[PDB]
Amino acid sequence: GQVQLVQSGGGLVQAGGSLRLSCAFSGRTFSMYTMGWFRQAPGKEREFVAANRGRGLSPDIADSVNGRFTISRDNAKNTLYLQMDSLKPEDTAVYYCAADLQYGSSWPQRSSAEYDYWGQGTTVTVSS
Repeated sequence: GQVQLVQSGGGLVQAGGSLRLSCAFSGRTFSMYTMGWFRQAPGKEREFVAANRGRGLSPDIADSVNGRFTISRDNAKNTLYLQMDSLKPEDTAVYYCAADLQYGSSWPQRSSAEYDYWGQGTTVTVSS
């Protein structure tokens, strides 16, 4: 078995608006993966945003987006979402989803070097 993550969504959006990003999972046993979102703004390093390890467990959300961004997974469609509300220009970045096999890893998991599969990235720009 392989894992493949396919991202959809993204665009140019005005501050205070709202977007939802999608990350489709392809492979076996969605539920054995921690799923996460990372972002990389121009110039800076990859930054942790949010992660989810399964339906009935609390997410791990970065301080910078707590109260604005929410993460959820759809088990029916094997899809990870990132709902971005109250967008700010500082949210401008390329957004990546990633998967971490839970066996042999740990929770919470904010280190990008510990994730094992990555989506292709989604560009989100927030204008004033």
